[PDB]
Amino acid sequence: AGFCEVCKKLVGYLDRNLEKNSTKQEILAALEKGCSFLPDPYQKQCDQFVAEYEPVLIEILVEVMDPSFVCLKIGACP
Amino acid sequence: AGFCEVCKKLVGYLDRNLEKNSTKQEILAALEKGCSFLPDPYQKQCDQFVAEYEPVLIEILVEVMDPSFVCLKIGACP
Repeated sequence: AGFCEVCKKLVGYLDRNLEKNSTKQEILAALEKGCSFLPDPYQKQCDQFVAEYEPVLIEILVEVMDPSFVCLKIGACP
Repeated sequence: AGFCEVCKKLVGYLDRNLEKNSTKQEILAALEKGCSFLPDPYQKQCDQFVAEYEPVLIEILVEVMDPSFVCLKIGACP
């Protein structure tokens, strides 16, 4: 549950601002900008989470963007 | 280097606001209040760091409070 809430949060914003057919290159850009959009308290945690999981984030978010489920599959929410 | 900067930061504030002879019980209180004193971006990362390392934090900070060194010994700064 360590990175779970920030995961749900970061993937939440992606889902909410990205169309379900984006290319790898648009999910990358979004991910690398996504943390500055979360409330202040989460920023530094988020872009640490992003640095650790963004290969798998990209690999999965081309398929599905449900935040609740994406964080589960990647292991962030146990 | 994942929790390294926030470590140095959290231990930095302890060092700066706590006397070198505090009891376990005063370092606990301080630690469990210490994250809300770091800039906004670090809060959520900090109290995740604190939840993960506070047994060893307490165990060491009764000896030494040099932030640079404390984070090294506990493994946060590799």
